[PDB]
Amino acid sequence: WKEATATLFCASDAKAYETEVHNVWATHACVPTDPNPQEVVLENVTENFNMWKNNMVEQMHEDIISLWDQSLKPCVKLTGGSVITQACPKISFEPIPIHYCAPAGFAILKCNDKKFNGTGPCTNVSTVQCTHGIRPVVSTQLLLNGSLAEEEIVIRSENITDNAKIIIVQLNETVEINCTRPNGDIRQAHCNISKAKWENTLKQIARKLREHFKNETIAFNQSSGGDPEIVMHSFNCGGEFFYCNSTQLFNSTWTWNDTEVNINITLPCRIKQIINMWQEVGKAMYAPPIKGQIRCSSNITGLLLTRDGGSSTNGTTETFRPGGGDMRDNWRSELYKYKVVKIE
Amino acid sequence: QVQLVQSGPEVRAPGASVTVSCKTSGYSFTDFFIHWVRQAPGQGLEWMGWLNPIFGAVNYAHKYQGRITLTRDTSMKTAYMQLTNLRSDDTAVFYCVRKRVYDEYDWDWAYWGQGTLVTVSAASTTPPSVYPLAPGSAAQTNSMVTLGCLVKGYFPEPVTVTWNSGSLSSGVHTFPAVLQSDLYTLSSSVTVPSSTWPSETVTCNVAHPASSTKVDKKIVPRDCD
Amino acid sequence: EIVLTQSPGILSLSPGERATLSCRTSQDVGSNSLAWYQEKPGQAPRLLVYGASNRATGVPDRFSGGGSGTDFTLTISRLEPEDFAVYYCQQYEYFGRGTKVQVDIKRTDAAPTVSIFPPSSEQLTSGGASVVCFLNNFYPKDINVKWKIDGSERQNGVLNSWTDQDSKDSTYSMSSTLTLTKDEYERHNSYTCEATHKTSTSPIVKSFNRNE
Ligand SMILES: *[C@@H]1O[C@H](CO)[C@@H](O)[C@H](O)[C@H]1NC(C)=O
Ligand SMILES: *[C@@H]1O[C@H](CO)[C@@H](O)[C@H](O)[C@H]1NC(C)=O
Ligand SMILES: *[C@@H]1O[C@H](CO)[C@@H](O)[C@H](O)[C@H]1NC(C)=O
Ligand SMILES: *[C@@H]1O[C@H](CO)[C@@H](O)[C@H](O)[C@H]1NC(C)=O
Ligand SMILES: *[C@@H]1O[C@H](CO)[C@@H](O)[C@H](O)[C@H]1NC(C)=O
Ligand SMILES: *[C@@H]1O[C@H](CO)[C@@H](O)[C@H](O)[C@H]1NC(C)=O
Ligand SMILES: *[C@@H]1O[C@H](CO)[C@@H](O)[C@H](O)[C@H]1NC(C)=O
Ligand SMILES: *[C@@H]1O[C@H](CO)[C@@H](O)[C@H](O)[C@H]1NC(C)=O
Ligand SMILES: *[C@@H]1O[C@H](CO)[C@@H](O)[C@H](O)[C@H]1NC(C)=O
Repeated sequence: WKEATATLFCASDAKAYETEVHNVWATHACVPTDPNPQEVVLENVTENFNMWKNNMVEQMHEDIISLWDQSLKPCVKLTGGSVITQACPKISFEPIPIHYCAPAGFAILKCNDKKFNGTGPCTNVSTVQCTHGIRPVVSTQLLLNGSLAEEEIVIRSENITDNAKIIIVQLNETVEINCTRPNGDIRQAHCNISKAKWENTLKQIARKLREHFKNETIAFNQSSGGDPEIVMHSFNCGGEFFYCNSTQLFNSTWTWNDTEVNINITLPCRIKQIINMWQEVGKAMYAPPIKGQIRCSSNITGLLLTRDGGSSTNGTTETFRPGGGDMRDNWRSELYKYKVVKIE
Repeated sequence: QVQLVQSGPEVRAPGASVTVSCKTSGYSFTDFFIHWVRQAPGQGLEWMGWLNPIFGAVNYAHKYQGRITLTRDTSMKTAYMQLTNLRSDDTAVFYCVRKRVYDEYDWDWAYWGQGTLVTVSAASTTPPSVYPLAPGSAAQTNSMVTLGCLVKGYFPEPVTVTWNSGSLSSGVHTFPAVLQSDLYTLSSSVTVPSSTWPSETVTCNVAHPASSTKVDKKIVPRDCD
Repeated sequence: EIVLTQSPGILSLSPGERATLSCRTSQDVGSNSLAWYQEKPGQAPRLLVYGASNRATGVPDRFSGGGSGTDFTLTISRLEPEDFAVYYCQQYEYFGRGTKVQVDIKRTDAAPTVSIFPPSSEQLTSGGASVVCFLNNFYPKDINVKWKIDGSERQNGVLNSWTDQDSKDSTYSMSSTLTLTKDEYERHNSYTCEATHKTSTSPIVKSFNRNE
């Protein structure tokens, strides 16, 4: 099982007739899905995975960049000295699952350890031809519509004590997020999240974070700065770019005694037309929103966090703020289990 | 060649703000973090925060969180640091710094800026008084005699002290400046042969470029009665 | 947090000798994280060693870093005049408080040349009075100065300044200035400067009476 890089191909259940923009890309860039795929459980097998150096991530990144670049039509695009003006009609936008598959002569190894921390050896290993269907949801702060951990919440980081490195939280229970632009200001919207469900989730996340900072008070705090796409929970719903003030979800402290025990939490949101692109450095202006209700209820299955560094002058308290921005971490949260291996 | 060029030195009063720029050349600006390090006279190197040029992501050290703001201009490949509510002891040299190799460890800081000195003082540009230091009248004539020059109450640093237009350099001791009065004061001593002085002119040349000041003070024997 | 204790703080050595700088972290950090930096006044700090033992680009083989668990060592094999500076330990965003190596070419002990100067007449015209006292060309560097107005120890208003080792005679020098209001200066007579040094068991005293 020697590991090497290999050009992947995709499989999806896209509809050849759909105008939905993910369906159009997959129809001419992927192949049909194997209805009953094979999966061989390897025995007495131990291999080393490294989610932070996975070429599968870089390959999926090039795909979704290519998708978005030939799909979303901004009225004006500003890309380093160049400025483009074109027609900007509204599009049908709803991501579909995309499987990633090894070519002939290669395979994919899937790590089935349910407490796998992202790096190091794995003992319960499978081999598949393709990954599970991954929805390429472009978002920040919150990871939407992903796949859950199978037992407990898991904290993943290339080095957890290195504040320069992002932290990817993977939940084991979904937390709903219902976002509506009600059919005043046509750019005004909001997202409701269950107060009890979210606060109970923060309790369990703090405990998992507490394992790498034993004792220590765990704190969640709002973003420290940056462009609107990362200070606010940013995501795309029906082709429109939502920007939600997430302060209400990162404003709490938890000590080794706070882990010891309806109504919504509704964040104010804006639908922006002037967006800061994530694929390349540049600014794109889109048309004002469509008329009618703009509703999409997604599943929060992960969090992107950045820990504050420096000697805390209080004594001992770790502060975690919502991060994101590099969409490779979004694909990473789904591709951490897999690696490509040449059949040998 | 990776180059980090910072802005010039700044003087500010307590409570004022200061902004420092870091112009970047020699590499792809958006692929490396930019950190800022504070260097105080007796506090030796302190990390303040980093900015990720991909969007404007930042990480502020706890000690600075309320007082620091890190921004950037990717079009101009320039990072910025703003500090507010400057205190009397905030005088320091601030450095803009980058890591050694792309994609690798983030704290191996191989590329530094030249540094920006920020001086916090309530004082304004004040020229120095130059006072001569001569032996006490009798002048028990040994082989050599020590003269002196007192440069008192100037702002800001530095001053240059020469003896006899630089003709005398052997036996000269210009001492580091000290700070009281919210101003600076340094002393300097020259030791010449007793047959040299007061037989020949020994003058103390002081230059304060900040306040358009150049003074010469000849050392004369004290007269007493 | 991660505290980095650098020992010793001061390190006096002569060009040619070996300097062993210690750094101990509060936690295990592996063997490929800790970095060393060189700080010389007038220029930006310079990365010396990264990953505990890897020399940075442009640093000579005289600089060598070692250590693994919590004990790390920066070694300077022969120590050139360029190497006298202060060196900082680093892990993550955290720094040791530094360790300074100092130039100290060894020498025979030398007595200071004490010189006391009353306030000049020019300063007294402006309502000020400063009594300057120089202590020149002594060795070793360690020295202590006391001021005595009218036989009483005076501590307020004393400000000192020290030179580094002179690059020609391997000695040191110190300047002491006692600052007073012209009024308080005219209310006392004998101003004396007292220098305690390793060479003599009793202090070197220079003085002047304002009466003469
Ligand atoms: C994950 O666990 C392995 C050993 O099981 C360890 O080598 C690796 O450093 C861990 N990674 C973390 C804790 O991020
Ligand atoms: C999810 O994990 C938490 C702790 O990480 C645990 O308390 C909870 O019971 C788990 N939920 C399920 C459905 O397994
Ligand atoms: C969110 O919307 C779905 C239907 O779109 C509904 O079934 C669910 O109850 C809603 N939940 C909340 C919390 O609004
Ligand atoms: C959140 O961070 C701010 C600084 O941006 C700080 O002043 C505040 O105390 C923090 N709140 C917490 C940790 O609950
Ligand atoms: C989000 O709303 C809070 C008020 O709850 C406000 O303090 C904060 O500034 C807002 N965030 C942004 C990015 O405007
Ligand atoms: C954060 O929480 C505190 C107390 O829990 C509350 O008073 C405050 O309104 C919340 N929001 C902000 C922006 O501080
Ligand atoms: C929570 O939000 C949903 C829609 O997202 C709404 O139907 C429900 O009434 C809200 N809960 C409360 C208590 O208003
Ligand atoms: C998440 O999935 C639901 C169900 O298909 C969809 O309605 C919603 O738009 C998705 N959210 C995002 C951000 O793509
Ligand atoms: C994380 O960093 C610490 C300290 O630098 C180190 O001891 C540990 O080996 C690192 N872990 C990994 C998986 O790199």
